[PDB]
This record gives sequence, structure tokens and C-alpha cells, in this order.
Amino acid sequence: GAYDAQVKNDEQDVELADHEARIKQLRIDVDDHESRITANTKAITALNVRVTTAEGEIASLQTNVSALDGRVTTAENNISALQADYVSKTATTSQSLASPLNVTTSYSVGGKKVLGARQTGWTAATGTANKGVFDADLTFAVSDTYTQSEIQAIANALITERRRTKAMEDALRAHGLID
Amino acid sequence: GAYDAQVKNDEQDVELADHEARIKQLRIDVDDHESRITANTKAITALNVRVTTAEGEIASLQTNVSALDGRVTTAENNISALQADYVSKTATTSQSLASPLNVTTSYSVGGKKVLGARQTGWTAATGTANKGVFDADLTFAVSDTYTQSEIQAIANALITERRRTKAMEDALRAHGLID
Amino acid sequence: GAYDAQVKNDEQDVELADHEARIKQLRIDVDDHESRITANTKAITALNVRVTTAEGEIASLQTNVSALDGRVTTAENNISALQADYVSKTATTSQSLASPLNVTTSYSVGGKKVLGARQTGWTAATGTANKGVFDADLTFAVSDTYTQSEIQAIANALITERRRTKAMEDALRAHGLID
Ligand SMILES: [Ca+2]
Ligand SMILES: [Cl-]
Repeated sequence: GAYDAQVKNDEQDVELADHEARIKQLRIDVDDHESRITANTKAITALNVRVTTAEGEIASLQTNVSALDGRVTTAENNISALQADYVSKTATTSQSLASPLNVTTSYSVGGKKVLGARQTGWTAATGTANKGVFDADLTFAVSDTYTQSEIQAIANALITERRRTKAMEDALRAHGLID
Repeated sequence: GAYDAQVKNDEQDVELADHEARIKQLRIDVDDHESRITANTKAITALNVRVTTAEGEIASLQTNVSALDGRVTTAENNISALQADYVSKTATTSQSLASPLNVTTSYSVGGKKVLGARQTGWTAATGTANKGVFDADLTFAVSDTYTQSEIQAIANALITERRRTKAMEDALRAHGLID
Repeated sequence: GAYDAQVKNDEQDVELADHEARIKQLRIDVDDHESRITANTKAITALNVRVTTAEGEIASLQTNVSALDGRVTTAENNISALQADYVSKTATTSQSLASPLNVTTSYSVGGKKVLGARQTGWTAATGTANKGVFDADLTFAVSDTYTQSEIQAIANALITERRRTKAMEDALRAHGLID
């Protein structure tokens, strides 16, 4: 024996040196891991803040877009109602109102004034109005001597004429062209 | 010799105690690292879910905003067309339609009715219409004895008057104030 | 003694074997940690890219939504102005314009034409216009013999009638129904 002990101590020393080197490298690696995962934890923590902020802006946006969608839908329906109901300056097909109409100063057709303000200062004619048979080519016989029937005919036609003047006046008054 | 072996065993023991303490601390650190990085992995996994969900809401929003942008542009163009084409209640400059106009009941100027419904019940006058020279200050000589020429003058002026009544009636009919 | 050295070497061997096994397991764990935290670092790095991209799309959206909000508000105010100012085809309450009106071809009431283009070709009557007292039931005495006063009465009433024709013509001209 004797020799075996020296051999054993040397080989134990060899293993000790191997353990020492491997522990050193483990220590290096773990010290390296400590810093890096700590950095990751801080990076993850910071990311949650940003994601939370973004979530706070997305649900806000989703609400505003929904509100705007409602406003535009309302607007589109107001436009559609107007489009069907408004009186156009350019439309060529005759347009009709369900109401009376009042305008300032004049009504015109094709750019020339045809209707204005009511003409006042009229005293309404009285008597009979003639809207019946009326012949403007009615003539009258006039002899060289006085004939009652011929003067009666003239007077009769004067009456029918005055009664037709009143009838026309009545029509103007009823419309409102004169007072 | 002899002594060297005891010295060697003691110093080997010293190193063994040092290795034992350092292995213990490594074990502590690595066990600590195991839990923490596992927590980070779970936190990263959870973050991907939230980010994916948010990405799912952002591309959706970008589509809706684009669709609303198109709707509003369409609406703004419908408004612009109306603004230029509509008849205003407050505008003071004369406004013109490219079409005929129909209204209920009346036309008014300055708040007083000047035009209404067509007046009916008329029998159209026949004969000549006089829209020519007409003097309302025309007078007539009347002697104390019968004079044919003086009665002819009266009859002649009655005819021109009846023919002017028809002319005026013709104008009213053509417009449509009377039937 | 003697025996103690063998006992010491064996127990040192026992500890060496224990250290060797624990170092092996530490090495396994740390090699496992190396890969996993590296994966986490890459995953965190990739997440920052996506979050940055999303942040780049959210502030963009917040700007567009704000711009659209301004456009719709502007549109809603243009609609409100129109709603109050436009002339309705269906409204039944009388509507009034602050301006004159011009139309193509005709004005109608209740679907029948009552007003058209100005009637031309007229020669304006001259003299006095009579808008005063006028009795259409005025009659005339006609004797069987010539009576100056009776012919004067007829002539007088013819003058008042011709002067009333001019007055009516004057009213039509002033409105614009005739030239
Ligand atoms: Ca030993
Ligand atoms: Cl990690």
C-alpha cells in the first residue's frame, strides 16, 4: 500500500479542480441570467402600461365611432327627406306646393313681371254682372229720322256692356288684383 | 513526511466546504430564476392575447372610419347640391325656377292675396277684339234735333268699347283667371 | 490511527460524488434557463414592434375621428339651416319668400293654370280712368220723339264705361298681364 493514498489524494485534487472550474462558470452564467431576466421583467411591466393605455384609447374610439355612425345616419335621413321635399331651381318638371304662396314685390314668368301688388283706390261697381252670351260684332242700324227702337237697341247694348265690365271687375276683385 | 497527508486532507476539506456553500447558493439562485422566468413566460403569453385582441379591434376601426369618411363625403356633396339648388325663404335677390309652379288656394304679394282659383261660369264673348288705339276722353256732340251722324258716332264708339271688353276678356282667359 | 485516513478519504469521496451530481443538475437547469429567457427576450422585442405599430395606428385614428367629428358637426349645421329656410312641397301652412319669384311658362292654383306669359300686342288706351262710383244697373229712358237729354244720358254713360275699361286696362298693365 502506501502509494494508493498519494494516488487517491491527487485524483481527489483533480476532481476538486474540475468542480472549482465548473462552479465558477455556473456562477458566471447565473449572474448573467439574473440581470437579463430582471431586464425582461421590467420590460414586461412597461409593456403592460402601454397596452393598458392603448386599450384605454381603443374602447374610447369605438364609442366615438359608434356615436358618429348614429349622427351620420341621422344626417343621411334628413338629407333624404329634404331631397324629396325641396323646391328646385333647376328642375324642369312642374312642381306643386300643398300650401299657399306669398312673395315680395312680384311674380314673373320667363323673366318678365306679370303680377305685382294689389292695385288699390277702387270703388266697387254695383248692379248686375254679365258673364253670359256677348257678341262684340253686334252692330246698330241708324236711320236718318228718329227711330225709338234703334235708340233702345243702342241703350240695351250699352247696359250689357256695362254689366260685362262689372263681371270682369268682379273677377279681378275675387282674385285680388284690385281692391 | 506523514504530516503532509493530514495537511492535504484538511485543505481538501476546506475546499469541499467552500464548494458546498457555493453550490447551495447557486441552487438557491437557479430555483429563484426558475419561478421568475416562468412567470415572465406566462406574462408574455398573456400579453400576446391582449395585443392580438387589440389588433382585432384596430383594423376593424380603420374600416369603419374609412366607411364613415365615404358616407360624410357623400353627404357633404348632397348638401352642396341642395344649397345651390333650393329655394330660400329668406333670400332677397329674385329667385327663378326652370319649371312651372302650382300652389294651393292662393298666390300673395307682400302678404295680400292677389291671385286665387280660376273663376268659372263664363260664356266666352264672340266677335272682334280691339287692342288698338283707344281714347277714353272721346266725347260726343248731341244737338237739340235728331242728327244721324251724331247717333252713328255714339254707336261706333260703343262697338269699339265692346270689342275692347272682349280683348280684355281674351287676355284673362288666355292667362287662366277665367274659364 | 491509520484507519482514520481511509475513513476520511472515503467520506471525502462521498462528498465529491454528491457535489458532482448537484453540479450536473445545476448545469442542466442553467442551460435550460439560457434558452428560455433568450426566447422571452426575443418575444418581448417582437411585442414592442407590434405595440409600436398599433400606437402608430391609434393616434392616426384619433386624428381622423376628430376630423370627421368636425365635418359632421359642420354638416349638421348646414342641414339645420336648410330645414328652416327651404320651401316645402308638402307643408300646408302658407309659405312666404323675402324675394320676387320667376317661373317658367305658368303659375297654377289647385292644378289649373291661372297665370301665363304676358300678353303682348296692346296699344295703351289714353285719357281718363274711372275707378269711382259705377252702377251697372243704370237704365235709360227712350221716348218716341227725339229728346236731347236722353241721348246725352246715353253718351254720358258710354264715356264712364270707356273710362272704366281704361282703368281696368291700367290695372292689368301695372301688374304685367298685358304690355
Ligand atoms: Ca484526501
Ligand atoms: Cl426571463
